[PDB]
Amino acid sequence: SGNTGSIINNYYMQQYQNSMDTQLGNDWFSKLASSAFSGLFGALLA
Amino acid sequence: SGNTGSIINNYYMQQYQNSMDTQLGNDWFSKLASSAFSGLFGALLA
Amino acid sequence: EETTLLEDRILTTRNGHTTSTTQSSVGVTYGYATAEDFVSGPNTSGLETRVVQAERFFKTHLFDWVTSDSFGRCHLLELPTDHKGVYGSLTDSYAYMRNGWDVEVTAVGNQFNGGCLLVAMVPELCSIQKRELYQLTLFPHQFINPRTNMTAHITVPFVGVNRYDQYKVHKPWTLVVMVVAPLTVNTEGAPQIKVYANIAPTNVHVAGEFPSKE
Amino acid sequence: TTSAGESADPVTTTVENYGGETQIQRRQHTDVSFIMDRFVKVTPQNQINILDLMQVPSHTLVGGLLRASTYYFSDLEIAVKHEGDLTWVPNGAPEKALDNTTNPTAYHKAPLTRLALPYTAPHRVLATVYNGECRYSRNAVPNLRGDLQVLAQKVARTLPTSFNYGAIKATRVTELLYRMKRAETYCPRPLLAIHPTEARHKQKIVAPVK
Amino acid sequence: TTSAGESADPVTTTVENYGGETQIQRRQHTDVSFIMDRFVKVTPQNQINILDLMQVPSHTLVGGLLRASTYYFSDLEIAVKHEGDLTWVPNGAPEKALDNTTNPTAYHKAPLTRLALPYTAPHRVLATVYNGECRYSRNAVPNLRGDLQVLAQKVARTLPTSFNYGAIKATRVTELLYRMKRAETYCPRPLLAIHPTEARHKQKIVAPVK
Amino acid sequence: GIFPVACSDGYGGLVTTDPKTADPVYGKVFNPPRNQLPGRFTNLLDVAEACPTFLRFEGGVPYVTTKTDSDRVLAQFDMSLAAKHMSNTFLAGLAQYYTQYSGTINLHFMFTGPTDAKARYMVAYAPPGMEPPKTPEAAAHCIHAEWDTGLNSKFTFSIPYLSAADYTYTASDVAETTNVQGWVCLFQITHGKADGDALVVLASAGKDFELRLPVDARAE
Amino acid sequence: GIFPVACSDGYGGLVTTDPKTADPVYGKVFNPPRNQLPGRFTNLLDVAEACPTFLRFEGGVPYVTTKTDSDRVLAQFDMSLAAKHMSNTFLAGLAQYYTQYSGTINLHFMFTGPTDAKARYMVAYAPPGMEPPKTPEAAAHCIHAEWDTGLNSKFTFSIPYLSAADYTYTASDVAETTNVQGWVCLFQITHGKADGDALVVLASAGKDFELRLPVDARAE
Repeated sequence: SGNTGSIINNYYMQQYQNSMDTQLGNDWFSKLASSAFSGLFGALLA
Repeated sequence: SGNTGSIINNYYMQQYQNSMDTQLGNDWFSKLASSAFSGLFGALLA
Repeated sequence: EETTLLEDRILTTRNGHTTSTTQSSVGVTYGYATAEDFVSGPNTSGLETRVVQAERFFKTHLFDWVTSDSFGRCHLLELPTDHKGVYGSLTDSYAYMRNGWDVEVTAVGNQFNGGCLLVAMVPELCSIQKRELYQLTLFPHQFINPRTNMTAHITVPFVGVNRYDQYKVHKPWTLVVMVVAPLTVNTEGAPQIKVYANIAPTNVHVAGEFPSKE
Repeated sequence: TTSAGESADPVTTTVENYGGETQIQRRQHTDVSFIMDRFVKVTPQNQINILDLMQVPSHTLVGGLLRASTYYFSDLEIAVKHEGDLTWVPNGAPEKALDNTTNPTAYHKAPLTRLALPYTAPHRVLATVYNGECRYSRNAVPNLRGDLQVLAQKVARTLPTSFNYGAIKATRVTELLYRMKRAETYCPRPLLAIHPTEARHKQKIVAPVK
Repeated sequence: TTSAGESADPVTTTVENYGGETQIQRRQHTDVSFIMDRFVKVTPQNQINILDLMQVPSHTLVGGLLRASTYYFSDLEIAVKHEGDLTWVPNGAPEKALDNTTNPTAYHKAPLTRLALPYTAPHRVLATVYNGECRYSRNAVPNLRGDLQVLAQKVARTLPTSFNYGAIKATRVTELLYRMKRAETYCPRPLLAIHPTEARHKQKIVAPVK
Repeated sequence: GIFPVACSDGYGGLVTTDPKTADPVYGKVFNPPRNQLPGRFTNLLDVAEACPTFLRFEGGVPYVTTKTDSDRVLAQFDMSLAAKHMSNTFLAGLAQYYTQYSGTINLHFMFTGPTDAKARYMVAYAPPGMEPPKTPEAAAHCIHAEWDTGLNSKFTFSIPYLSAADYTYTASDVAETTNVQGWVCLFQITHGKADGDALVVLASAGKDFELRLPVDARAE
Repeated sequence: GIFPVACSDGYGGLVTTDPKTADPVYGKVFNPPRNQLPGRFTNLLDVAEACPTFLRFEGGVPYVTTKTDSDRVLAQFDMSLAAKHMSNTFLAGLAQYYTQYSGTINLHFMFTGPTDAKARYMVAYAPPGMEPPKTPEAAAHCIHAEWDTGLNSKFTFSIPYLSAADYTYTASDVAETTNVQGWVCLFQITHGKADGDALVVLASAGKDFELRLPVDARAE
């Protein structure tokens, strides 16, 4: 997903090539840049 | 099943890569650790 | 915004049995998140508890903004700081703690003053070179600019490499107030502006109760 | 547009405000995973090298951009030029473990060894900067108040001992490169260009031939 | 909880007894097959080496943990650094067979030879410890009774001749590593940490840079 | 027999940027949970848009003060990400690791004077090919905006990407087509008692700002 | 023609821990039957839970005898798997081959005095950050349990995993966050004629005890 560009699957298992992530129970700055006011606050003449 | 992590099958037959096991006719310590009393032997107040 | 010589941008914040009201509001800045992440993880083995009695405002003086302070004059306050109340007593009764911060900074002069203050909440502030002060807006912030407002309000969560902290050895947040444009007093402004913080810990959780000295 | 400058709410105008037209942008190159995922050379120690991303010089692309985050996560690749065999040991190992070959040891095969390593720290994330101590037996850290001067107490601090991806050791290690895999970055921090003496920073840029 | 201590029935309490909560555990690393399945170096004999797992030093991870079982099974991998060609012969072979190339012989290819070998002993399982003799022509073994002193008669015993994975021979073997494949362990036996002089055994653990 | 294979010359050496991954040696590790950590960013241009950083004016200050004389030029600098005025921005700090950009750069202007201090300002984009205007009147013929002070302290303006080529360089060499893109001109039309008051200016990336072609060139 | 292949630099050397298997040379062998052999274990933490081993107290004994004076501290040691008190346990013998652990460690206490010998004991977990309690009264404010003697000779107590990080180290260096986890405190409240009687203590792995990251570090 970074800079990798092989079209065939890894010979090794994912359990081996990378650490495995666990859960309990872009993101912020994407939401922040999308929320930006892009308008005009006056009244527009012409 | 130990420390092996290849996703494709072995080029050699299993008869060659490993000794073959025979039958006649975890296990104990798993059963032993599962059987452990985890409770309380009193009566619980509050 | 709203009306003649003074204003109705009017906010009342409540934290516990303490309230604070401003009539020159400008809104609150939420830093990095809108909620805390999970408070109950593996590292506390279910033994943690919330202590709602510490979630309330305490106050400290920060500095006096005067006409000789130049761009880049800062005042840092590392958080947590000395608290002689129930939050402060938690840090001596429990080994591990976590809480976010609801921060309110005041700079009251009047609307005939000029100049501008940036207030910001920086994590892990160990050093800041002069040139980096041009990028302090990277952090959760708000300005205080006399012609508009006298209050800044930033609400920030707990952050850290670890889910619960030991505050006797690590300070996750530093409040920084920075002068971006020097104070002008002209004939009618306040001769100087004292800057005060009103801070509330939010969501305080403690784990790992200490012995006493008995 | 006019707005309330004190707010901190981002305001992004467009050239449409005076009759232009916003174009499409392809931002694949400023994606954190992609840009962090290239090797960067470090100056190695003769023999024991602890794998610590804060070793990559702050001016490099990966050092520049890694320091622009407070907390980060990644797996790691290293490529190492070394004499003898290379042993790696996880985060938390005794340093004398570096001499035992059951720990991941790679036998010399010219010209270099490239290894995929897991994140092994005991923390959910690591930090480029940390305002505190990991040694216990001390006296409590002060609650500093004051201006920038107050921050000079902290300069003799080393990042916690747990902030590493283990360590490697070989008879001589000659070259070491790190490459961050699957990188995540949280809480931006300052990124500084060179400060010019002149109105514009000028450099010889790569141009045709004669 | 209270229980009858004399019983030997395992009693496992949890932090729930005083309001905590038991977490999930991922125990993939203390699985016998996985942990036994890594190479470990042995000090080789110049030429003939009989393949005997009890040759791996007792302090190593694989020696430590192999001696914590009474009976075991596995297949084997070896990697060998050698001059000439390497011949291996199964359990039960005459030692002069080590010189005949129809027996599995590997021709020298730099830097080393790694081979998958089957379990060949005549026993369903092998043992790290065996309280008896394999030579017949003797007098019967005593039925010892007494305290620990009585066990000193047994020190001159070598493990039965059938307890091996064959033997290998090359002109010079310089390095030999074993790796247990598909390992099974039965009847745990003591596993000893280092005994500290002090209250805590302290070691330099791998820490950042400066 | 076995599969025949041509081991090819020219292929196989380590490349520091290549699309391939190393062979793993230490399996099965499970990380501590890190889901829902605050403050994640994905794309460096998300934070370049959402967080403007300050420009630098003579004296090493983020503002221009309103002058009170006949010179109405408050600032004039090269539309270059390598400008001295831009050199402490997050945008210039990002741009140095890329060889080309495209799109909109936004300037923000905040008035910092008292309530009885009033002013009217103009920002104009002067494109290359003739000398940048010295007067608001000459500047009127450029793409420009004018605004004054009031309730709202901030005005934001998009500098347009106008060039012959589709991309231009982030680095500069000597004044050429590919590396100077003209000037931005900040003028003061007039003021009413704003003598000495600061206007502070910031810059952020526009909605179609784009950086491409990573480069490492020593530098920070 | 034939299939072209890039033989890659950096790949191919022997690694002592790698995920790959050797080429076989001696086929077709069939083993003696070994199904249903007694005593198999799969997971070393199965036997670390099911079989507690003895702690070590001063003198090289698995017990503490009830003292009869004003000092009520029966034992106090570092919550470390590298403690001297833990050094003959199966748990410390396993832990040395791993760099990190998590979870519960259980202590077992067995009274060994005659029937007319009675006592009341307290075990408390003292977390790091201040000095461990010297008195049952100071210790009352810790997570603690108290019990007395009767029919049932054994009491078992779970030491909780409480730390900032999610894992902590099995080895120790110098007192830090990652390697000392506070103290366990064993007190005697009182006794009735138990003078000289031994309480013997054992430790076993709790239900969520976890060891990760194998390491070989000389040692046994």
